[PDB]
Amino acid sequence: DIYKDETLTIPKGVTVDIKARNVTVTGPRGTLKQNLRHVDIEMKKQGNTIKFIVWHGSRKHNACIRSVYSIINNMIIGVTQGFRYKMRLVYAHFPININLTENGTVVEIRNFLGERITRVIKCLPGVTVSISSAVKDEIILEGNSLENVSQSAANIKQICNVRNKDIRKFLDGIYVSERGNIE
Amino acid sequence: HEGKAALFSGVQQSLDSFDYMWIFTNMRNTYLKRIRDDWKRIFMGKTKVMAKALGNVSKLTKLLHGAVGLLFTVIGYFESFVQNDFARAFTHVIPAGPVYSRAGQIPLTHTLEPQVRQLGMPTVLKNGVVTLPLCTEGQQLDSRQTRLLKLFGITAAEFLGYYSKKGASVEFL
Amino acid sequence: TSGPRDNNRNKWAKKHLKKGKRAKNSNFSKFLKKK
Amino acid sequence: ALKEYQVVGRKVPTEHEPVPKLFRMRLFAPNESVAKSRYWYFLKMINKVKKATGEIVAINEISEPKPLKAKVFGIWIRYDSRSGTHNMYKEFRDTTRVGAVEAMYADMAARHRARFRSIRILKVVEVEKKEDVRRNYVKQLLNPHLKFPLPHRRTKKVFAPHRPSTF
Amino acid sequence: PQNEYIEESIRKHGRRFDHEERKRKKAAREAHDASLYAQKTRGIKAKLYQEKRRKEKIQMKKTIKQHEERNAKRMITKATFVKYERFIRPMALRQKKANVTHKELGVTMQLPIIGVKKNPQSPTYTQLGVLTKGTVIEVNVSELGKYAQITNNPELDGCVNALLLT
Amino acid sequence: SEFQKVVVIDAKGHLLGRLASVVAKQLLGGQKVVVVRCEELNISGHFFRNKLKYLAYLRKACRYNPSRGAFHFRAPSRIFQKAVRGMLPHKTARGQAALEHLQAVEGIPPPFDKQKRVVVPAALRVLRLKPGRKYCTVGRLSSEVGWKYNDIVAKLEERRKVKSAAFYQAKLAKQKKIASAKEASPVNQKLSQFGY
Amino acid sequence: FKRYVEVGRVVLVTKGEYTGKLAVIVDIVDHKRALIDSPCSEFPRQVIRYGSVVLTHIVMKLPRGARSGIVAKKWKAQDVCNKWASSAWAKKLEAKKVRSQLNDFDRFAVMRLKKQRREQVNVAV
RNA sequence: AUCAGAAGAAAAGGUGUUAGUUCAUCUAGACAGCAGGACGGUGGCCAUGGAAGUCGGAAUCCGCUAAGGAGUGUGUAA
RNA sequence: GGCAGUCAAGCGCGACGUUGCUUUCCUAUCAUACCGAAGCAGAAUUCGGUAAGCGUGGGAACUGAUGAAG
Repeated sequence: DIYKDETLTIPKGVTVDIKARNVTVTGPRGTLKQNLRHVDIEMKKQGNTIKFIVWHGSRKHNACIRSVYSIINNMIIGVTQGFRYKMRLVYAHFPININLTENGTVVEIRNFLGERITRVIKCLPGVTVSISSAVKDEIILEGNSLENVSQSAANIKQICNVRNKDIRKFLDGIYVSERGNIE
Repeated sequence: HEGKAALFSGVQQSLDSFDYMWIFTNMRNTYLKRIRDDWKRIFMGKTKVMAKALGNVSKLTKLLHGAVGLLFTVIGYFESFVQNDFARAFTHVIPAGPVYSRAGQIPLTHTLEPQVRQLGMPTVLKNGVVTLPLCTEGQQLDSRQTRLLKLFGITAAEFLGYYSKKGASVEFL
Repeated sequence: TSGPRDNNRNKWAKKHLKKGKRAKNSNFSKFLKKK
Repeated sequence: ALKEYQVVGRKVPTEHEPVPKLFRMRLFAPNESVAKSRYWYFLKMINKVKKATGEIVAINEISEPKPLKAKVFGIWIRYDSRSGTHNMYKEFRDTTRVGAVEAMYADMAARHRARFRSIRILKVVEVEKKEDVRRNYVKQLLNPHLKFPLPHRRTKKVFAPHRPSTF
Repeated sequence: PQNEYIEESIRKHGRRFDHEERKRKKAAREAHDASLYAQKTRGIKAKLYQEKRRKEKIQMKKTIKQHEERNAKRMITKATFVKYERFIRPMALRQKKANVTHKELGVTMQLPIIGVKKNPQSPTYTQLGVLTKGTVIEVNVSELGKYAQITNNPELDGCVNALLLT
Repeated sequence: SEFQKVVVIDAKGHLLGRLASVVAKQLLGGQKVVVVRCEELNISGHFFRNKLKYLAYLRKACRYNPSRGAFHFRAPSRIFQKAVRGMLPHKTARGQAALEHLQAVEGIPPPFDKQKRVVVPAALRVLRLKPGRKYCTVGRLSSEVGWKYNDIVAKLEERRKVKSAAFYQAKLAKQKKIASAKEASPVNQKLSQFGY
Repeated sequence: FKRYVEVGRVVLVTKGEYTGKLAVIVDIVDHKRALIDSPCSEFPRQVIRYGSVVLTHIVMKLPRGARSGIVAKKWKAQDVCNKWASSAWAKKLEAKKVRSQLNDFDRFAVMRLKKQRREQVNVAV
């Protein structure tokens, strides 16, 4: 074909700007900046919407068109509604210690199966994690950038990752159950 | 195509039915068959599909949408009797801790090993015993609540013209 | 044990160097810089 | 370049056959000495009249009556493969039947690496209706609201002073 | 360790907090994992993986056909059988029994060689009674005397796989 | 159309194997070529494309006195200087006399900061390469193989730009005065009919 | 700002025998060829490719595939000529065509011109 | 192309790619995506400690419909 | 793995199937590092993968010591 267009309506967020080849997406919760070098695609603004166009190309570039459409929409969800995820811990005999430091950025984790290894989980830039108080053994992490938020908890899931034991009997550990917006 | 043609041919004969001029959800398939059992039937197919085959019929084709069907058993039973059933996707409350499938009405089947894992809600199954609002009135029917109300005891669903042969007066009442 | 480029012997050392020797070295060069 | 040639011919008449039949071909040839050589090729495989029997009577060029009007050509090709079995139907959008078969050869030279004698074109018809065009990309250069930026831009004398605009 | 005295105990002890989400995602990832496993694999191990893949493709095609139908020095260096003996035949090289497969019965059964009727190589080979393909050999047919032609080359194979001439 | 006694070719945005062939002929032509910002050259193919094509060249040494083997140079300047060394008959007397006319350096030294920097329109990346292609930057590449001077030049070049930017505004403010004085000379507007 | 290939888009033949003549596109036939015409009768209607033409920013309203007189009829009404000349693009390219018919003595008279012009550096000090 | 490119292996594999050939349906609503229905004889007979469709062996019949497989696996000792 | 038989992808054979007996170098890891899978509670063990760096399956002028000179 000669055209491949997909447009998403811009919400009431503060900025849907794409100037200078960068995604400076600012909303009501805050401002987010991201590099727009995923692929040379036509980001065109039309009033209250931003149109993504891939004109006169093949599928190898056209398949990446929907990714930026999702990535901007993912940034739009963080700019407008944000992201708030809750991770649930499981303790059977030795409770796993957890200490939020640097406004919840430096997560001092210990006593995973009673181990003396000091597990320091440094949060990604722009995300704040906290121990949820409603449900025990629950950690609530929220932020604007969902990609940095999701990768941090996955890193937290990879922090106290069980090894050198049978996964069946040894089953208590760190898990993620709630993954949703901040609004 | 043939299946749609089979429903259009049957509806054509249902349009040529004797009387009772019937034009008639969240209930089960047994409820329709029981209604077919209480009828000397349960055959809807696709909405407006027969209208596409049929083509005051022009005004009736405009109103041809939704769940309708020709049958001959009636009018009082349709107006008064409405079958209670679980709805599709009141303020049902989630009982914390050890819960029962009857929402406390059991004078408590808490041994739901596979269903608790299939639920995904925040309920810890400590020592094999599950321990943690199911719904809210005035809000939309949540599918997760609909999955919860399927396990719960919430039957919150109560499941207009006479197209006569000589009259053919499809009233809008 | 471990090897030369072993991260296992180096990842815990960086956390071990946060406490222990680093502050004592800062306490060592403070009096050394004193005239 | 190419030039489409109308060719007709027959065999030598005998006492048994006082009037031989006449056979017309519309084929393509960069000059006329290859037309009257390709003509005896097709007619030998179909009518079995050899070169030592037949004779050639008339060669003429067919200039395109409307070279200024855009058209779309459906192209029937019998392609002689390494197994020697391919009937092919392909569409090209351009102005002239001379110009289509050049592009037909070029594409056929790329994807299927066909030579001169490996191709015997079967029939060329100016397809006209929009509902019969069976190609997605040919269809899209035919919608009234078409548009595109320029591709393959590049706007001696080495050592340019400033940066090219490339816009 | 498993189902006996572990599984029901695990039921009272609970499973992993994400035992189901990990399997389904891995199940969905397998549909794309087989392509790179077929692309990036090289060597004899790739062909071994392709051997089962070609078998699986053949197995599925036969199942698809069935489901559609369901929907509807002077020495003898060759093997022998046992002046005029100029060559030397080894005791290990000499063969006395042969896997005789009957033509009509199709019974591949090990039977002894009653004799060597004719060797197609040379009369001296027939005099020596060497084992070779296509040679006529006397075989006892009482437990089935009959002749047979060797359908397999016992030299490269090592076993006298012969078919009955009758 | 240039026969300068010295040319300075700023190399940001060029290709390696196409500039090294343009330059190699102008060296034999008699010019005196200086290639600045050699660190920001480009090569077709993604980051690992030339990376194993040069990590392979590191596996290639002599097997007699291995201090006599191939000298795998790691600087971004000598990466391209190697490229102009096989393009010339460097085993003759006209090759090794041509090579001393080429000065290939990284960054921009002050002896060439204050001079014109021509570019080659036949070797540029934004022209010769299809949009949305894989390309690697030499100075970003050779750092990963041993050229340990990346963080200094990226710091140094940043200072030169803002100084050159300050140079430009004073130059830009200069011709805005003559922009007025050009039309203020009345002879321009009635005697522009000689084309000017 | 980005310019496109339309129907009725004004272009400029940059590589050909009609190099520099303002022509207008008529019908788009492919991704590399097109239908192009100009009211100047010395420019016959023909199929220019995009490798030897340069777009122009000025666009003009025209249905598909008009005949040449109607191209001239729409050209004269929507006055593309002298609308092109208003631009600074035309000023250089036209002056390129005057500064190349300059003989020796006229290219010597411009020497006098810029000598009458150089001493005008008397400015607000 | 993570050294692509400037006969010996070769049968075959790719959720590799571009062009095509033959088939079907398709605003009587494509595919997908989601809501809901997805039933009664019946827990058919053997099979067994425990088999209700899903340890399992021949059938595997049916009333009902737009639909339900003595059942598609998950799953429970069932 | 070979012989005999039944099929049957397809173009008289036919594939996967079914029936009869018989110094140094190099990874292709032997341990150490790291993981994956397994009735893997733990220990211990098996299989598989990266991995030849170092240890414990194969291949076969060079280093010193002065020295002029932009």
